[PDB]
Amino acid sequence: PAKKSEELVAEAHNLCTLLENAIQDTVREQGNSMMNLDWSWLT
Amino acid sequence: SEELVAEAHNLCTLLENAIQDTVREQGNSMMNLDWSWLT
Amino acid sequence: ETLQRCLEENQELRDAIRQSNQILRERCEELLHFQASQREEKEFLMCKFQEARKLVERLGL
Amino acid sequence: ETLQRCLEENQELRDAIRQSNQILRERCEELLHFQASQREEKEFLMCKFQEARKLVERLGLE
Repeated sequence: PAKKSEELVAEAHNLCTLLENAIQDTVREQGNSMMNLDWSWLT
Repeated sequence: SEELVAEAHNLCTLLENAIQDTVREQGNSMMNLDWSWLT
Repeated sequence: ETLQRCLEENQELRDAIRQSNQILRERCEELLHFQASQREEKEFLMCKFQEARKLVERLGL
Repeated sequence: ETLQRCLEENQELRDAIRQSNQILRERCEELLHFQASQREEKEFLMCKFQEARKLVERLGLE
């Protein structure tokens, strides 16, 4: 059954928010860098 | 509009490319290195 | 005629939206899986690099 | 009569596409930056694997 205009508009809003948050979390999580650990045991 | 419709297909193409190259470099995982000198 | 014109632009905007929605649902799913791989690689490397630290500590003695 | 419903829907649909376009723009910019961050840490950890392997090799000798 072909989706109504309303229904299409709402899925797109849903999928947009899901994409933003999926992207911002990806960007944020990796930004807890293993570069910030203590590496000084290495000398 | 259809400036809009053309702008969306292009936004989408960029998105698919960007994720493809984000999800690519992952393919060479340091899990595949020799860690046996630990053991 | 203003009706045929509108209906035709209604279908094209409805085709632009279904297609873009398909891509966003594929891209989000891909991105959710990458996030899980990233988290596992990191747990892996934090483990190795903690074992390496303890093996260094352990040798100095 | 259905022209009014058609013109209303066309408007709501164009606004849906406009908004997502905007979000797609901002989000790709972030991804491209991410790609650089991901390769900097890549090369930093590889460096540390190497140094770590060297050190361990040397202490083992003693």
